[PDB]
Amino acid sequence: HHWGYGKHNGPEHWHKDFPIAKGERQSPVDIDTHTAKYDPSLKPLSVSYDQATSLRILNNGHSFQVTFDDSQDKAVLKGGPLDGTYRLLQFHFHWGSLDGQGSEHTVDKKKYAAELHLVHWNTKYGDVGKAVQQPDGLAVLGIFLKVGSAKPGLQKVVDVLDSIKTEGKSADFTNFDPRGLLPESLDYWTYPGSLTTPPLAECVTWIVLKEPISVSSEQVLKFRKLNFNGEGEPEELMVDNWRPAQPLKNRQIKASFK
Ligand SMILES: CC(=O)[C@H]1CC[C@H]2[C@@H]3CC[C@@H]4C[C@H](OS(N)(=O)=O)CC[C@]4(C)[C@H]3CC[C@]12C
Ligand SMILES: [Zn+2]
Repeated sequence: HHWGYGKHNGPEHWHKDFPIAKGERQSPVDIDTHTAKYDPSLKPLSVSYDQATSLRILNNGHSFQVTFDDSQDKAVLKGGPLDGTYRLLQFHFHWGSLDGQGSEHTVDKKKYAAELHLVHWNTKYGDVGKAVQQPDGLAVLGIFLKVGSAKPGLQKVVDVLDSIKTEGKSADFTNFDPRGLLPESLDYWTYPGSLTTPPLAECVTWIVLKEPISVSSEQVLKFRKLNFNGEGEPEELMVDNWRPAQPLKNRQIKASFK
């Protein structure tokens, strides 16, 4: 029906409502590290998050998201494979029922426990609705999560998830600094792809960082207590909200590093 991640509405059904699901530049993909070409012409990623203004945290029935003020150039991505300036709209995660799955991208078929997406849109298109209709409209910065040591910068997020358990719930989430979610290295892979949920628009320049962040078992367990369902409905844990790897087709994954 309305799409989700279950047996009857999950990724293998999405093509019926969104035929671009079987398109030529779908995401995510497996990153085959030995086949990705080092591109010495790729520039360092420019991440400018000092003036970020977070606004709200929301359970959208498919993930939770932290939304930012994107009405000015306060939190922007540029350089790397990008032409121009991309404003941060929101970040969200994909995660598993257990630590051995949850990421959308894979690395030599390895699945991480979770994947963080920082979603940015190209200011030349003026708004994100316009940007998703363009092949260079969005840049999504993808960061893998493994389970081990706690990520201190994630704790303010984990501590409010009890307040947005079910679909539709939101809360004030001001003064959150997304720099606390970044790994040391900005070494990346890049390829042209898509949104990984409906409507699966082929509008994304993917930038996937090589270095995962570590989060604790206690932090990821709080993700797994969220609910896909709305408040009065049968409880269906929000887990395994990831789309599997899609055919690479006529695409090259480029590495910023040797
Ligand atoms: C159709 C439309 O209006 C677009 C504009 C911004 C898009 C959203 C941007 C933020 C994330 C990106 C996300 O893609 S991902 N997982 O590759 O980062 C798909 C869901 C969602 C909510 C997107 C859904 C479709 C949206 C609402
Ligand atoms: Zn995502």
